[PDB]
Amino acid sequence: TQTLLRNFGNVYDNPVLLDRSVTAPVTEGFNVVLASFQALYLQYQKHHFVVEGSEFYSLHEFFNESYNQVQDHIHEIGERLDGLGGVPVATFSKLAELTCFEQESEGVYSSRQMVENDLAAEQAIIGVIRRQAAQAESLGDRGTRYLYEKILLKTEERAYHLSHFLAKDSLTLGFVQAA
Amino acid sequence: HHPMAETQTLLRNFGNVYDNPVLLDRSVTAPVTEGFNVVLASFQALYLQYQKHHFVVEGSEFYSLHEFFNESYNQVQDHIHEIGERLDGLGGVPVATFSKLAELTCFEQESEGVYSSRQMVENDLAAEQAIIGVIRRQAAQAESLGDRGTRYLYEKILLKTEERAYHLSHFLAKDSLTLGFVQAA
Amino acid sequence: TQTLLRNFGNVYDNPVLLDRSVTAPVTEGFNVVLASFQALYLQYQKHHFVVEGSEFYSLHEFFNESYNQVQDHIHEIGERLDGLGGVPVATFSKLAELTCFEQESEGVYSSRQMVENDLAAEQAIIGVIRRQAAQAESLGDRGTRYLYEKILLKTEERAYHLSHFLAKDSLTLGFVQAA
Amino acid sequence: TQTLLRNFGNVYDNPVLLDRSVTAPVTEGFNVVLASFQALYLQYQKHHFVVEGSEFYSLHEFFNESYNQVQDHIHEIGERLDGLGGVPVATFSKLAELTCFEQESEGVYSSRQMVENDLAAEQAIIGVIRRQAAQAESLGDRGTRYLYEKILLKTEERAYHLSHFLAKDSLTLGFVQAA
Amino acid sequence: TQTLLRNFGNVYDNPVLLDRSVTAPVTEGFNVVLASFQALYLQYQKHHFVVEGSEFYSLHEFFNESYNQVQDHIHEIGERLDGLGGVPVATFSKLAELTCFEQESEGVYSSRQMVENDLAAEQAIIGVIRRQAAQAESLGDRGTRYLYEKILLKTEERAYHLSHFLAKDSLTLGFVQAA
Amino acid sequence: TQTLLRNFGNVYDNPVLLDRSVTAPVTEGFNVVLASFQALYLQYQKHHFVVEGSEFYSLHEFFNESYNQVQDHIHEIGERLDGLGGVPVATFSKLAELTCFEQESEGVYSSRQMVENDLAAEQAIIGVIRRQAAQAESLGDRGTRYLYEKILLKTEERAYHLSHFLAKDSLTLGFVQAA
Amino acid sequence: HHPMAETQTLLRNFGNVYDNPVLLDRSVTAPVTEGFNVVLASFQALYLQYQKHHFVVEGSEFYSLHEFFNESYNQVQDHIHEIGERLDGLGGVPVATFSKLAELTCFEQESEGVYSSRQMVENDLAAEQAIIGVIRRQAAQAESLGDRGTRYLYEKILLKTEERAYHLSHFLAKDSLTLGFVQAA
Amino acid sequence: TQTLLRNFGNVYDNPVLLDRSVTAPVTEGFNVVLASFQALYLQYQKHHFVVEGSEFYSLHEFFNESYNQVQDHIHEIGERLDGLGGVPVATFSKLAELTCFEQESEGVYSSRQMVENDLAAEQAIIGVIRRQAAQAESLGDRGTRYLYEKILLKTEERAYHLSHFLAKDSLTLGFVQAA
Amino acid sequence: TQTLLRNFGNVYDNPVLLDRSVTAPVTEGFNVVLASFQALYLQYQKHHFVVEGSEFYSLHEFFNESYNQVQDHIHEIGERLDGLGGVPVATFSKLAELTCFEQESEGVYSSRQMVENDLAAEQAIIGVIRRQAAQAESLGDRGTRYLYEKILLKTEERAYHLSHFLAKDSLTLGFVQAA
Amino acid sequence: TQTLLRNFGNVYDNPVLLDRSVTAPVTEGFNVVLASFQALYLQYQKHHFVVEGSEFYSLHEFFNESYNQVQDHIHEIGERLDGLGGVPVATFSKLAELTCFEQESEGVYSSRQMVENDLAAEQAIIGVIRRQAAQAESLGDRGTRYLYEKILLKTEERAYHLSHFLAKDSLTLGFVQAA
Amino acid sequence: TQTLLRNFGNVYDNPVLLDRSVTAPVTEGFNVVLASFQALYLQYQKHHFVVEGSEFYSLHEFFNESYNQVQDHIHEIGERLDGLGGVPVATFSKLAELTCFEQESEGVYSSRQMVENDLAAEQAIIGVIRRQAAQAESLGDRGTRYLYEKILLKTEERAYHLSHFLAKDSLTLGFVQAA
Repeated sequence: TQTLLRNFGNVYDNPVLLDRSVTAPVTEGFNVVLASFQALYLQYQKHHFVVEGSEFYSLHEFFNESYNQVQDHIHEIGERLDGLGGVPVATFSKLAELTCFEQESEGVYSSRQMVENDLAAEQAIIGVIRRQAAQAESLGDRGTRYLYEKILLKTEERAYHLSHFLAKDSLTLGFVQAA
Repeated sequence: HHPMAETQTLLRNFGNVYDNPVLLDRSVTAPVTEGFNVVLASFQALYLQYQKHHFVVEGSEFYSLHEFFNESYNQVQDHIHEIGERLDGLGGVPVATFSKLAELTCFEQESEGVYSSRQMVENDLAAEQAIIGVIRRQAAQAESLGDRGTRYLYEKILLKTEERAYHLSHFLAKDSLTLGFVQAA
Repeated sequence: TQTLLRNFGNVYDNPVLLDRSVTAPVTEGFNVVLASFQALYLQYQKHHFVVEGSEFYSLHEFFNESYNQVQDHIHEIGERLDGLGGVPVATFSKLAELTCFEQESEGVYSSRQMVENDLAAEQAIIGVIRRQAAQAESLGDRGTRYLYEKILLKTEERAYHLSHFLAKDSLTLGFVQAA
Repeated sequence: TQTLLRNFGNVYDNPVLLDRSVTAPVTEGFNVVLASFQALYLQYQKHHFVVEGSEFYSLHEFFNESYNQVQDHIHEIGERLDGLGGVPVATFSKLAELTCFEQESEGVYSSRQMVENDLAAEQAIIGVIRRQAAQAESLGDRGTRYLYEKILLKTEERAYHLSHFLAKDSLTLGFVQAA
Repeated sequence: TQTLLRNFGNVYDNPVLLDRSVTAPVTEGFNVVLASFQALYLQYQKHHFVVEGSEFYSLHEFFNESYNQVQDHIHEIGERLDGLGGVPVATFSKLAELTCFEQESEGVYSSRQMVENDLAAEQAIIGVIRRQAAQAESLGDRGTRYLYEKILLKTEERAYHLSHFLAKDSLTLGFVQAA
Repeated sequence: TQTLLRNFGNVYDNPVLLDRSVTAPVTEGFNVVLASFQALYLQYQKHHFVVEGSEFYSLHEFFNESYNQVQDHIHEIGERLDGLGGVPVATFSKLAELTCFEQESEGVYSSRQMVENDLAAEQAIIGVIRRQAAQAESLGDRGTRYLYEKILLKTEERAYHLSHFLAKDSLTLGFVQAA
Repeated sequence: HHPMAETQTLLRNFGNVYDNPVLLDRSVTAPVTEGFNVVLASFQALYLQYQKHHFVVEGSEFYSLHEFFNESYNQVQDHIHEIGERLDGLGGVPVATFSKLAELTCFEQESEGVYSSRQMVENDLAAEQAIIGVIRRQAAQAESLGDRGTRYLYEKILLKTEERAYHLSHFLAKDSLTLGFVQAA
Repeated sequence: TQTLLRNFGNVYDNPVLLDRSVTAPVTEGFNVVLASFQALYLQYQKHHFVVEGSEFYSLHEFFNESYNQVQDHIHEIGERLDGLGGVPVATFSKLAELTCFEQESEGVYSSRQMVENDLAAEQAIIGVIRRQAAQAESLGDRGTRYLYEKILLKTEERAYHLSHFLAKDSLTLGFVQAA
Repeated sequence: TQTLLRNFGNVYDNPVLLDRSVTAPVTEGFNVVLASFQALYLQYQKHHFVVEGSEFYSLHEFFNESYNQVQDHIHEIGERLDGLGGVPVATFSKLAELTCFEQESEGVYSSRQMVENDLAAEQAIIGVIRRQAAQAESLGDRGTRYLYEKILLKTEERAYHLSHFLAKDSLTLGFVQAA
Repeated sequence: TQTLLRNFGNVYDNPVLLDRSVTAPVTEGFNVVLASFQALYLQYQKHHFVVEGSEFYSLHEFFNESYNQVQDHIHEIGERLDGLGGVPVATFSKLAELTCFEQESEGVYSSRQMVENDLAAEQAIIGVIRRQAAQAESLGDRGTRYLYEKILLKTEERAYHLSHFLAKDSLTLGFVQAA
Repeated sequence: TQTLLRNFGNVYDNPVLLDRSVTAPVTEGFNVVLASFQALYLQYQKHHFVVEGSEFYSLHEFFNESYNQVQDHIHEIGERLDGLGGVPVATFSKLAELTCFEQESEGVYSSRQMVENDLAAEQAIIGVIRRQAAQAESLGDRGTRYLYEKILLKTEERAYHLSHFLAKDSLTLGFVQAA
């Protein structure tokens, strides 16, 4: 709140011998992924707060595990983005601009809708991560490629879990009428 | 389909208060949950700002500041968790979208870009102070309305928030071990 | 160093002063129980991997706890079996021959069917453990009798839990059509 | 044990935006590696139970550590194989069909022969993991490639340790007759 | 060192509703097992201090684990013996009188002889524990019978381990001359 | 508080292959022991709250350790009682009916009276446990017999400790007038 | 130099209140911090006394008393830490010298020498009671002045202090297992 | 607060076979060191409360570590002083009389002045400890000599750290004007 | 492998460059201290088992802490004694010969007598440790001197505690008849 | 047993099926990276010992964290290097020959110079690790490539931190003269 | 790498009231011991990496424990040397100059030769530590003397353990031909 030292959207020097021709696209991509994960952190946390119904106890725990993991991804991305000379996004307006998926609207939806929304979000992020990992590989930034692969594996795992929640099976099918 | 047709069907609508299981009247839970959403949004703003500061702080005292900013946004996250759970418990609908968070926060986030460590600490202190003001107002309201649990929760959070403000103030004080061998302004 | 030192199916010396007339049938029985628990470990672990649907999170956890406990039983049995001069079973073909229940067929079944299959397996094993405990008692091998009783109690406990999963009650009965 | 939902040998849908042209070969390969590791888990565990003689205390511990680590590999593989829409192997007969090495025969061998057998098993598995990692890389499954590399490093480490046990050196050479 | 309250060799009252016809023989037996375990604790500890040579690191650890476990047996026995109204043995002379095996003579023996001596000691103790467990069972002292069975299983396990150390196998047989 | 599914006093099915001719008397006995332990939990907890005087600090801690242990017994009994098809007691009136000892009257008694009351309670429970263990043994329910023996040993140990508190010895006898 | 020349230069002067970062007026922070210094001094006195008792207690119940006195002075140390940090945060200057501590404590420390275990426990109880009185007064003051964080902090400390008083009272009660076989007075 | 049993300044009996010609000077010295450490505990704690400015976070932590360590020294000294028959100092007035350095005056000084004051205090205490250690050695109280040496090493280490804080170096010298 | 390799009472080689003229008397003394601590371990443990009456809970705990600490001393002494080329004592007869105090006679004494007996034992051991520390110092074995001083301080501390138990003070003096 | 078994500079057998044409250059490179990290471990540790001045507390901690992390890298590299049939460097002279950066000269430099020197060292090592990772990839040694990428990411992270320490910002700029 | 503040080989001021007539020889000696321990750390670590053969598992662990302990000695020495105003050695060339033993040559030796080399190194270090402790004592630096005695005891312990590994005893002597 006064005199800027470094401007958002510019890439500055780094101490790890990468050219700014590498760090500019790499940090731009990191900001997209950071914004997307902030959007997803907020959404999972909302889901944690509001989920109700017969399986809410397990969903409540899963949503908490999930936003904690997303928070870890955020921490690793922000630290590396800054390390490489980038300026990390932090304002609501810019986060909204950069996120690769649109957050769930305000209000409370069903547990199935929440899980669907989280899965579509993870899928959007998977797409971006794969693109950014390929770019890092091509540009010779192994550290970034490896970091993205670690995060990708965890992200794919969350998607697996979400898919499991949505599957059309239940112990109740033994004594309730199927659709 | 028609633009006004409902895809994704809402159960609770934002801005409205629903039933609660703890025998509090809506005359209590409506203002209490409205206030919780302001505090929630403000703490989300501050979490993001402290975390930004954690990422970007540099210079001669950055190691201590880096750790302090991490501790601080972790604590703010704990406040957020307690508020959101109770807000929902009382029948309210917690805010979660970037646009509404920006509308409800009681202070304006630091602009994009990187500022000095002193400016960052000043910005965090001004944010904590804004939040202190709202928490005191909301705690008094909860007291007057008979919501003891909310009043107590706010007092727990207030004490931690005041503590962060004390630390921020200490970082800003015009003293340093370096004064023994550098030229004072 | 290339030749067999002990042959499967024979009992050798033991250092705990038990007659080979005791250790032969005791270790033969341990091998049946070992094989049965390997079969069940594999089945629980499969169930852990594939279970899906509305209660999958709790079932996923339960199946993991269960195969970890079964693995502990296997460890205790194998160590004691060798200690008593027996040769423990370890090949796929012989495990299939000795197991007291037939593994679930390859493919994926419903969560209710998986739970039913695990319960039937635990019940087969309970039967064998009771017979082997009685034998150890009769033959004067207190240590084996006691070990089996410890394992029996845990095995009975898993059966209780499985039966709870199968019971025809749910929170959903308040708002879904029964039958 | 009644109505199959999904058939072994088929690949189904996944939630991580991979084409079945990728997930079919990847999950087929995972099932070979899963079966191989189950064979090795059983063999290491056998070795833990039966190893004896002057260095048995160290070997006993090493074999325990090793089958625990192999069990972790199995858990990771099974979870991912299922996530990608595959059906994991779990029956004795199919495991025997798919394993890339032949288990040690029933009976007890010498400590040196057990260690040689475990080393040959790790080496077979190393070969398959390398082929499957190269495949994952070529097909664009970074998550799978990365997971295999993590597992490869640990597997290579076990091979190093087995090789060290076999080396023709001992403190006893100071006072016993060398061959 | 002045005025005795209770005399060694007498059984006094107990608070667990057992007749002195039961507690007299039970506590007499506990004192034999207590003395035997004190003898074995001292012997294992000696072995821990003095064991040397090519496998001493493993033997050193094993002997430490073993005397720690024996100390736990002693604690349980002494507490129960006192609870049942008995007076526990504690003097060197009486311990020597009651132990069911003769301690290793002063001096240092070879590692193989130390292990043989510990095995013979465990075997003597196994015999007494079995007789005392049978007695407790016949007299209706279930608590005592159960405690002995717990201790028996651990004692048998130590005997298995000692037997494994003595087995005529070694990795060194690949490159040293066998007798 | 509306429509009963299962009635108190009836035994239902179990999944561990025991006949209802076994589980009826076994679960009836478990309810007596459960009620008795609830009575004792409440009494120990009261004693924890109200004990005062020169040794209150140690007594306060002992009473807390004791009711925590009794709570563990309760947990194990209730779970098994339900597992075997029984319906566990939980109302104040029925607990009062089934307890094998009468709770201390309301009010605060001396520390010695409290300890005496707890000892008489443990002694009542010991009697019932031994009877129920014998029954389980006779009826072939090994798991129940073993569970009771574990609990019996802990219960006897509490009785030993209580007896120790009551003994007519004190460090104060060196400088206070004896009765 | 002249005796009135300043060697070691003071930044804050004892007895005065400076700025705080938590939006409380000096009309609040002056009496609040004055009271905190009394409570701080009183707890330092009690820490020293409990620790003395820990060192010197002997006799038939000394093992339990020894442990209790240790637990107690550790807890008092925690109270001291919370008070001192908040006192400074609010702009006050915490007392630390032996002379001023002796002036401000709300009870008189036990005299040098060794007393009986009963007398030691009586002295500790009387000290806790003095401190309970001051804490209740200071909590009421904080409430009336609108310093919720201070009021809450004092209530946390009060509950622990009351708990120590309950335990002390229990040690003093005229009951013992020995009454079954020794002559009552 | 009534009838003294033992008087301050007198030395009483001890149970460790030291003559009162030893314990009188040893305990007198322990009281000087105890008083000095209480003075320093209070001063470090004050510094913890009041330190502010650009390095306050590290200083705040250091001052807390330091007064915790001083508290440990106090505990060891008081226990041993009493053990040897001495009466430990505890009143503000007597502490002020016996401390070997004068506490910082009331008020808040600069961080550099605080660190200087703490260093001068540690230096005073080092002097006394060395004198008292030499005395203990001369008088044959090895335990006291050893205790003082343990405390001396920690005290010297605090002095090293304080000296490091005061040194005329800073990362800021790269971009601020030197004096 | 059956014959003695080292004889009791003789010193053998050491690897720490100490003359056998040092290690002979040092290890002879270690054996006296070892035997004395074995005697005290047994005595404290007896006291732990049998102590009863109004303060038994605290005494029970103290005796356990004490014999655990004595066991640590024994471990350090035995290891160092062997390290220096000595042969550690381990038989009942030789332990009785070397202990520097006579064990409490069989039977049960009062709590005050037990505490008095433990104090007399600690005092005997303090005497020997001081003599052996002085010897090690004179002979140039710093390591032994230091080890003894560590043990001495803990031993003195136990003596302090024992003397506190014996002091003629009690909370009960407020309401029982003195003398 | 006195003669060299393997010569430095030669590669020997490996058990992971890699051609010696791979393991020779891979292990040669590991030795350069090992030597470079030993040089850096020593330098960071020196910096830890000697750093002083206004920010020394944070720098002291950072240097410790850093050399602990470097030590972990050394451990992983040395183990793998030996595993692949290489001989690891360990002598001062050869370490000096192989390190990819020159250690700071003896004596003490300013905190800013120490940090600059550590940054230059990390940057030299980053260069070598990237070259060696690329080589491992090209030669088909995935495990080595992956290990290097893990180490690279941690090494890049230390470089980020060092550069943060060096940045021309401070809280002191608010009240000291710039330039 | 620019402007020295302090020169190697000079002693500067200290804050613990020791004359430079004391700190000069003390810090010179600390640098010899520091260099010797760095040499030994590197040698033990090498041995950890390369040890192989029938007892390698135990030796591998022992060497790891040993270099970890040596690293702790180094940390303590460097911190104290700096505290006393000395400049610690850190370059390969100077370390080689100051070490009191010559490192093992590059290459791999047998396990027995490695253990012999480590023992000779410990023995060289024991000699220097004893001389430096005597010096510290004579010069009045109690802190330094005490620190050396702590380190001496651990160093002697490592020498005991190495000696035990070298002893001409093995379990294998029961079935292999002795030289």
